[PDB]
Amino acid sequence: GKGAYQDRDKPAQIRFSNISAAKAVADAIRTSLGPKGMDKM
Amino acid sequence: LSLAPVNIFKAGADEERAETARLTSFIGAIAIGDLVKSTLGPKGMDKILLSSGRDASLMVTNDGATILKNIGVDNPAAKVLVDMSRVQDDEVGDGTTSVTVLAAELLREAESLIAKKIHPQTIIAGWREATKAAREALLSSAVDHGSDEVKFRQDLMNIAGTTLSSKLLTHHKDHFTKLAVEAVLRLKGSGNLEAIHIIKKLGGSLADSYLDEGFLLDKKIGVNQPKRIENAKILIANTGMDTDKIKIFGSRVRVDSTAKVAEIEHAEKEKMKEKVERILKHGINCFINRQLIYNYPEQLFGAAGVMAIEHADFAGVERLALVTGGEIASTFDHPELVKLGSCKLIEEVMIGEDKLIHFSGVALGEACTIVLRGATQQILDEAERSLHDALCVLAQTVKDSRTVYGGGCSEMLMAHAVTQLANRTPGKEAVAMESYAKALRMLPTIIADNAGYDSADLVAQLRAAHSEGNTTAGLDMREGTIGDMAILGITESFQVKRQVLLSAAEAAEVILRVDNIIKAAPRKRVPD
Ligand SMILES: Nc1ncnc2c1ncn2[C@@H]1O[C@H](COP(=O)(O)OP(=O)(O)O)[C@@H](O)[C@H]1O
Ligand SMILES: Nc1ncnc2c1ncn2[C@@H]1O[C@H](COP(=O)(O)OP(=O)(O)O)[C@@H](O)[C@H]1O
Ligand SMILES: [Mg+2]
Repeated sequence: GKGAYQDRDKPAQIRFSNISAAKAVADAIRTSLGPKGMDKM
Repeated sequence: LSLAPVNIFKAGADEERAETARLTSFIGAIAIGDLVKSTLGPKGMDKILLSSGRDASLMVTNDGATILKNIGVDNPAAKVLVDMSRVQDDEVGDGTTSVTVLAAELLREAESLIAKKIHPQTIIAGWREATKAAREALLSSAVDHGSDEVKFRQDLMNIAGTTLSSKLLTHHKDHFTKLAVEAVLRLKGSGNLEAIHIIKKLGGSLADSYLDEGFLLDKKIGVNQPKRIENAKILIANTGMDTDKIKIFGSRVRVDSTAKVAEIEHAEKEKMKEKVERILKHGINCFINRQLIYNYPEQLFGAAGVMAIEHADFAGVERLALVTGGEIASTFDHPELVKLGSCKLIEEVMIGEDKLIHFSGVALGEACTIVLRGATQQILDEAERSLHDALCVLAQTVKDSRTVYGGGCSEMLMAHAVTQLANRTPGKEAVAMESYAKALRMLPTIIADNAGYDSADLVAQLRAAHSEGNTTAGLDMREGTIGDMAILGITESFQVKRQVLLSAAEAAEVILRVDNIIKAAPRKRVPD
């Protein structure tokens, strides 16, 4: 069986653009965490 | 060489003739039904709407009525399908996605018929005999209930668990079905859906929502007034305690000494004392007002041990007269012609970080409140929006109690009635009737297409099972096979399916008759 062709790439490129936006915010505040995290001004 | 040598119109006004107007009206309508198709069925996806000028208000929704009301379209023929979608939401509250897809599939099949050199008036006259033969075969297939309580309750549970399916609430379907069916039975047959107050607030999971037994109010009590009183006697009033009764005339004070002003000032302060003493003759301990209460009468209630609740709008006073059972009172001259409310315990509760007044133990209980808890602000908005679709469709089943098997069984049922009619009528209308039966069979196709199943094989199995006798066969979306609808419990409302055919056949008739689009000169916007 080889059916179920996916002819639309919009949902794939949008789901991947949500991952990179959320992963980028988590990388921003990674430094300020724990007893030895610094401060942002 | 141009559009007539003479100039009739002004500068900026446009006209479209027959061959190009049908091109605009047919690509405008298909575009609307293509954006919305992705949100159809138990496994439909979800969209995001960002505003560019409204302070960037991010809202996330699924229903096909709030999406169309927000998308700004300039196509003349696409504005008809946005208007008809709003009327569906304001009539029955469910079926907006299905009414736009169906009316957009009828137009797609009407463009290949014009290319066969068929007059538009032939298609329209052929479709009228198709809608009539379709609504007769749906009425005959309805199951009328309501003579048994144990059967009617099971019909309302199946309807509620079918509407909540495409919505975000489908994760906790077993919990939100009981909150949606018990809140409708509290109305005791009154179609007043405003009596259900949905209070939403941040914090907590979606599984922490509940339906409160009594009532909840987001107001505050006066200073140093009792927080709790057991066995209360509530009096609901709407009277002006602001400053004093202004006594509207054109009056003024014209005394000639400053001691006479002090005597009149003491006359106002004894006017409000008399009004308060006339309230206490009822023998109450809970006064509720819909306007403000100032600092003088606030201490008079607190010295006799009376709870005063001030600033409760019409939404919170009309509801409290149906819960406890009192009446909205004024003029305070006859304590024997008034009826007081009743409760059993009134306390202050802590939901998150706010305080609300709780009403535990009630007489009637004809109105209620639902507490929604969620992680984000978009989940709270979507839970409220989805829950409103479950309450609206359960208020129609009680007035008109007859249900139609859903999940694809109803669409194939009406499509078979048109096919048997199209094999009888001679002429060109046999071609136009088949297009109507072709557009009804794509609604089950889209449902199976979103789930990734073999749609071209399931429709063939359904069409072959509906022409031999099996009138309850339909799609089974939990496995991917064909299953019965009277066993699994996929049920819809008769009024919802009836309003879809009639609305989607009129909008395809108005649009199809258009052969000339005339645009006036747009109003310009001042830049500076
Ligand atoms: N003295 C400590 N030694 C090791 N770990 C710590 C100490 N104090 C706090 N933590 C840990 O650091 C984690 C994160 O804390 P922090 O980043 O300061 O604030 P937040 O809990 O809001 O992220 C906590 O889960 C805690 O277990
Ligand atoms: N559990 C289910 N199994 C099969 N079909 C379903 C189920 N739940 C809903 N449907 C079908 O999905 C269709 C669309 O419903 P939905 O997208 O939730 O709202 P709307 O009717 O406004 O499009 C309905 O016609 C219904 O028959
Ligand atoms: Mg629905």
